[PDB]
Amino acid sequence: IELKWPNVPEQLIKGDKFLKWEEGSSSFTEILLRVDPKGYFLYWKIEGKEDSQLLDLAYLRDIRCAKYAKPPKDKKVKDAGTNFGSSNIPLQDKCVTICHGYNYIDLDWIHLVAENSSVAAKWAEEVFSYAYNLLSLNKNQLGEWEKLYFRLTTVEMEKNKIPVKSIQKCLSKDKDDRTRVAKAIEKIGWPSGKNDAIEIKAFDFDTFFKFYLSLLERSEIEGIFKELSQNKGNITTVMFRDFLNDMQRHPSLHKTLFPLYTDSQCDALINEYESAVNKKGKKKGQLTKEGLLYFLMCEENNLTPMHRLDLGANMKLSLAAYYINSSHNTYLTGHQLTGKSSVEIYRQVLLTGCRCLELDCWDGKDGEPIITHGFTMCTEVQFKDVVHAIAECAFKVSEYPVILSFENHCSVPQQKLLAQYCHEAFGELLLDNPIDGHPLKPGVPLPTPYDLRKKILIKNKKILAGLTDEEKKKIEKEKKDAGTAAKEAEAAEEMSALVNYIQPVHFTTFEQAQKKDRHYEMSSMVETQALNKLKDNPEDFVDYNKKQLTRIYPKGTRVDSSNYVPQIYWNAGCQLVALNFQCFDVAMCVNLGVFEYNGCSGYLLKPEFMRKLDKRFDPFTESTVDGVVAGTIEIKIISAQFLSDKQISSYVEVEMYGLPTDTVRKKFKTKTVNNNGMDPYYNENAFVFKKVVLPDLAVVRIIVNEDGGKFIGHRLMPLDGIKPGYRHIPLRNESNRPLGLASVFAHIVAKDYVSDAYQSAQDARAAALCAFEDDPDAALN
Ligand SMILES: [Ca+2]
Repeated sequence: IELKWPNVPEQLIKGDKFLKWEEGSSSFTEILLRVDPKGYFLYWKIEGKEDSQLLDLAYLRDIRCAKYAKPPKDKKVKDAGTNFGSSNIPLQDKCVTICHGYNYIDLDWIHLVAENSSVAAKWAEEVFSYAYNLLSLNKNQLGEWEKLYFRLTTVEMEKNKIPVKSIQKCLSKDKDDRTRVAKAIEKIGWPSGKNDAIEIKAFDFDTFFKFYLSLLERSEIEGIFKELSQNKGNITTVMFRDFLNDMQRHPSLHKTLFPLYTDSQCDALINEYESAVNKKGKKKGQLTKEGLLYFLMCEENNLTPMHRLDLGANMKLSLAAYYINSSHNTYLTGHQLTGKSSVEIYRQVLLTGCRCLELDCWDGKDGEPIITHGFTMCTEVQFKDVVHAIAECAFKVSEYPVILSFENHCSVPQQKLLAQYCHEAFGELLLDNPIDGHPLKPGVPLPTPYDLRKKILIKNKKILAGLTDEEKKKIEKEKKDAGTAAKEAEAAEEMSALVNYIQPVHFTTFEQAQKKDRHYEMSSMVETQALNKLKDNPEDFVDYNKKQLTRIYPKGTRVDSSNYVPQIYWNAGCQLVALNFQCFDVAMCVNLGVFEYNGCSGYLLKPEFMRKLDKRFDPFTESTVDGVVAGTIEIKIISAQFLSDKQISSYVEVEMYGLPTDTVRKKFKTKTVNNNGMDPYYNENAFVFKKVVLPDLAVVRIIVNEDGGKFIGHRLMPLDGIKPGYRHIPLRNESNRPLGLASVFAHIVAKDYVSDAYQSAQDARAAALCAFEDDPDAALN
């Protein structure tokens, strides 16, 4: 597993000097910029003053330097920066721009100037790597608690002392919950007062964990401990092995690829855990209550299967074998018709890992091409600027190929500039000719993502009478739902010559595509088109997608930039299922959580039975698929930790997305706990997903909400490689960045299913598609 934890060099911990300025301002400030040893926060002291400002790197979006940073325009700021550090180097080259945001749409900015270009570059490289470090982004609750510990030990610390009010501000805003913190501190034996500070020397992380035990009443652990220990007192080495090997492990998981824990191994771990927790009383091969609870919070119990999280999938199959992360009308930050168009958005969407972007290209009124949603009140941006942005961020987070979907409406003259600008901005990254071994001829499979790393492919145009009347009308409806994409400019040679493996063609019939046998010909279908084909011949659609690429996009009537649940189209094997990244609904939340895995590359390999040429498959099946083994899943939502700093009322919800017959929404919801943002104890009877026809396509999602139905957090767990047992589940926001301490504690059952044992073809299928709606019972009408 090639993933590593952050490694912050002494230079950054000790810190470097910068000047900080703000846009639309005459003045500035010199600061000492710093990172904590674990690499979780940027922090600096605003001079001769109280405290330290902080940026939580979990929400850092990008840090940039040199040519990609924003230099100051105000005269007297410019002056400062030139004479700051070394006067040799041009100001541009000392500049560092940081953008952050709890979500990637509403951003905040930080502008800085360093002493030379190396410092700039170093912070730029280092900080980024910390923010996008996957292990840090998937750390278990003990990790987040440590994160808090490091905040208090570096940022909040004043003269080697940790103020109590800082410990309070971090954990609560409510008065009673703050007094809970007070009393908890007192139990430990620390100073308890509003105005006290704890000496650093007394403030070790192990006692800071006893603080956790004192603060929260994790009553769950009593019964868990009694289950495993029974009347035998403490959990022996042998008991704990069986616990790890039976309950905490999937019965299907391959014994030799994933070897069982051993007596000797468990001994080592019990020792680690009892050292953190017991010290004075630790015994060789004996695990106490607090030892066990520690484990359940520690990295070894992390729900994330590192093997699936790492970039470990086979990258060496045809492109058509992959689910590819896709964006629709990338340029829009908001509403479809009144919304703003952005250059920045292209950066952000790429930085999430997204691989397929869209560029609606329109003729600009001064000779220079623009991007916008044509004939609407949306704003316009410059095409030249957009492609330079694309090139900048195309391969920061993923080495694997980007596909640019072009809606071309330009004049022949302006199209020559599109082409030229692509060459200018992309230089060597632009794939303007096929590669060896994959000529554009019939029978030849597409290249592999591995073959096409650090390349950018262009999807532009290159240079059915006889129907029934209801078909004609169904087609007219498709065409208008296509919006502006329905009619495009004809291709100019200078543009057509850049297209190769991704040639969009006007899809006709399925039999047509396999007779032509042209793996490089693809089809971009508006959702209305897709649903038609999907309902008519679903199996044929699955087979089509084994060799060729299907892109799917939102119908025009979704003016709010609403999204469909992508599992509808992934079920058919559609690779480029494009979404509106500016809208954080269920669909988008699901998308971002799914594409985290596989080193967050934007690529996920389809399940095997979907790539096998000879095998027929019906995504609308309700009985089991031959070869593929069905499963049962049981989720028992027990409690939550640190949902909020205020005393909220919350409930938890659990949904599943995948095949129609496996998709469940608005069915499972816990009792509501009132007035407790800290340790609400739901204790809900398990939620059973009895028959999961096809787990490899299925994901499960835990959602936590405030009483009024306001979003608090969520977590996504694909069934392919899910870990059962008691697990801590740290919640994430909608952009799939962590909330931090906010977590859920659940018991998971994952195993193989074992049993005891009209309507029109497409009416039945259309009915199945309601499972995906936000209101499955009512939408079924
Ligand atoms: Ca469009």
